[PDB]
Amino acid sequence: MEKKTIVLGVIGSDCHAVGNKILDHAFTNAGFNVVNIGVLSPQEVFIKAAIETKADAILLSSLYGQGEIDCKGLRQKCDEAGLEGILLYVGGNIVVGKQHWPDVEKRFKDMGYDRVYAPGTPPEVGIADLKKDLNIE
Repeated sequence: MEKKTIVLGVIGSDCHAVGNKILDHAFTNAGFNVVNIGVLSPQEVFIKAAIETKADAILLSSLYGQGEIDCKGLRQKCDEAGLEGILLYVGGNIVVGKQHWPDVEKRFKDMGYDRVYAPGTPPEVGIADLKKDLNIE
């Protein structure tokens, strides 16, 4: 028996000396096995980093980086991995707006798992959401 094993790649948030809505009730205020792995690097190196980050959740809170984010980048890895419990989520970003229309990301959303949560999403963004796609893994 164990808790979940979620991660968020690239750069998410850490309300320590930032102050956000991430540790509201859950994310890590729950007690999950959360890792916050750094920026985008080689997907073959993120594959090795997936051995460790064999996290059923990997919300790559990407601020525009890697092959169409870690969508074409790491989800292609996820595909040629096994896409077992590994749900690929996205987030972060800056100037969005066109993140509630793109039938392309939303293509890979219903086509995989690649959902996205950027500032505008609930106070427990891709948290209760990575849990959605974990409950729809």
